[PDB]
Amino acid sequence: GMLDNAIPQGFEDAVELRRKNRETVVKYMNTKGQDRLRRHELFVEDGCGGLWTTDTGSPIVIRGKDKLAEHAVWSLKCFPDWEWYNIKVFETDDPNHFWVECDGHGKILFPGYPEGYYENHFLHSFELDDGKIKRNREFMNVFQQLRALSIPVPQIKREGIP
Amino acid sequence: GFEDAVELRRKNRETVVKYMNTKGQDRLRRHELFVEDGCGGLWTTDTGSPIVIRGKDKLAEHAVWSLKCFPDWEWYNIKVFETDDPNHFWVECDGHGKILFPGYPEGYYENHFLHSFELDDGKIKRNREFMNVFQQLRALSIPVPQIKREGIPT
Repeated sequence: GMLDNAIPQGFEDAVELRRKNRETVVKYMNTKGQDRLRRHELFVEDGCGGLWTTDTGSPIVIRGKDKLAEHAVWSLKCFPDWEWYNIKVFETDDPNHFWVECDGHGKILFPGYPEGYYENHFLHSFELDDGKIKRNREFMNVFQQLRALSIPVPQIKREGIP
Repeated sequence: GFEDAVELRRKNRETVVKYMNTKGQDRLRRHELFVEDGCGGLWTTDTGSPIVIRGKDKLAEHAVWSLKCFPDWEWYNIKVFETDDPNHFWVECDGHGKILFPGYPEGYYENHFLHSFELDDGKIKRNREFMNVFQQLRALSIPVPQIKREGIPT
């Protein structure tokens, strides 16, 4: 609240590692367009990433820099103009773990589905090792993607909810 | 001073932990952790508009509905993240229990959650839940669409 205006933000441990790690997270979140083809360079060699909120229940994980590089090509194909916005970066008490809350939007071109426009809200988890990403996990609202793919959305009635 | 950040963060963390540990009939009093103007609800919904439960009164009344529809609900595998803001926390966890929604067969519901908490001097201003909506469809015996991601490298 208003009496907290002068309370210092951030953490006093591992400050150089925190700065380094944060710089990488920010760099990742700011990566758009053609720079997406080199985003894998922010990762450790056996780093991984992917989608943690899926239709199967299991994460869809892309493993290792080579596969991350290949995935960037698929990503630029299916989300050609994708951009994150309303980005908020959270440091945590772990200097190697960050969370990012944001929105993201762009054209969606998945083969077998009609072209759409895709809008979603995201939480991103980043785990790092000395300035490089070990793992990035995306969490989003799966019905926003169904919409953008023109897949009918199942509706849940919550009868009696206040 | 950082000592003020530290005490605030510690007090807030205790309230977040108390919330996450609240189960059974204590769910009826979980609203006591909030400011009067406190809010809660679900930010990953079928409409894309959050289900917002505003005010301590409405939070108390929602708890009754919650205990009816999710009678044995427990959070587990709870991972609490402090942030650079002493008043903001994230919690990653799992959650599970029976689901009893009118109009659907009784089911078993498991899901993976992110919780956002914003606090003021040890009291919760806002909780926001984020989860995998498909898991709730599965629990309610609603068929889940399969999204084909042709050519995805993994």
